[PDB]
Amino acid sequence: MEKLPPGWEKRMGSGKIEEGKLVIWINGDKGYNGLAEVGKKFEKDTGIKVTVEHPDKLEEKFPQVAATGDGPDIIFWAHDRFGGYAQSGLLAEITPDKAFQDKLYPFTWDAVRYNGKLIAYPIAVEALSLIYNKDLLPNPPKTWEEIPALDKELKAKGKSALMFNLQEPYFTWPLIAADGGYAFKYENGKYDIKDVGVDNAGAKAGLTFLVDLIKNKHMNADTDYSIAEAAFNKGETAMTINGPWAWSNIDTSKVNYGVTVLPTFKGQPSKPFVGVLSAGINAASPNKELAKEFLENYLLTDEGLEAVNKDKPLGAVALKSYEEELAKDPRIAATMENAQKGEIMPNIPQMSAFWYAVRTAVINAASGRQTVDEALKDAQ
Ligand SMILES: OC[C@H]1O[C@H](O[C@H]2[C@H](O)[C@@H](O)[C@@H](O)O[C@@H]2CO)[C@H](O)[C@@H](O)[C@@H]1O
Repeated sequence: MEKLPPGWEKRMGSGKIEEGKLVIWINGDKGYNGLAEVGKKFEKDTGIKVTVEHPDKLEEKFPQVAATGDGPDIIFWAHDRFGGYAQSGLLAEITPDKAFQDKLYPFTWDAVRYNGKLIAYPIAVEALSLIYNKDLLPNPPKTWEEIPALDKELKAKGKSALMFNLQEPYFTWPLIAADGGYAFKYENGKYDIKDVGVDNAGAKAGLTFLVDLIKNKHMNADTDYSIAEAAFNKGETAMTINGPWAWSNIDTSKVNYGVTVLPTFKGQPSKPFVGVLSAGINAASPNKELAKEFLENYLLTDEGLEAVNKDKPLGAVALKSYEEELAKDPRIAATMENAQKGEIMPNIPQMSAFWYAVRTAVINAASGRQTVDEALKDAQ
């Protein structure tokens, strides 16, 4: 027998993030190449190489991988996941000086506050819009209710009315919330985790309309991000539902498209969840100063955001100076019109489970594995 030797816990350990460089995680639907260009700028000014990666399921991996040799110095995701990360102590506190704070809309900072700390930098405000083919559909529908009839008409030309991703609850949430579905009730400065609205009559009606759309063969339960994107970008479906990031690929397809208000349901506006794309610094990073310099002086500038935006559009950006130029874009006006009708996502730790529950519920209802009532009861 011997005592455990020095550094044993490091031999049995998961490693350490490398000092002297920057590793960034951002989702694969975002402008990671443009972000790498920013990285390149940072490198030639500082010598510090910036590596940008878009792993799959990064928002799920981060809490297991954060404090390991594979953890990134900087993580990008919509602000909803960050409260969970903060509670898990995964996030370094963010300390921008006053002059820097003033450069971003104050309400974007609020989106990245958890328990009276700033736990990330806000980048851009995101929301879904109805994206339509102006040649197939010069006047897109104002109501969800008229979509089945519109589909039948388009099927006579070997076309369809609507395809969008049915594997992520994010995309059908605007329908679910329209007549009163909600995640967590907000009452007096606080989210009440005991008051969940995925099971009420608004949610049910919304999800039922989706299920009927599928049953009546206006939509297919198996449609995902890729299938719906190809279909719209090839001119096979008249409308899709997506965010600003999706606009680059449509530009390339030379489909003649518009971005407009989502259709109403039961006379009520569709209420898409609003996400603020945010950048957090890893608590286990030994490069926190570099990360701060990168985010504040390279990314969050007119030149930095543009580089990313040109790769894949960001939405309404948190940086005032550059947003004034993006605000003129009709697609951004539409984006903001849809966001305004919806609601910002909660950032509470319970979001992650909420999302998984709602994801499961939609997939099961659409597949017929469960009725709407059974699925949403399970979720609640
Ligand atoms: O579907 C659940 C999912 O919704 C949101 O994810 C969005 C994200 O906000 C967008 O930036 C874009 O990448 O599409 C995603 C949906 O596929 C939540 O932010 C995410 O936490 C949640 O799991």
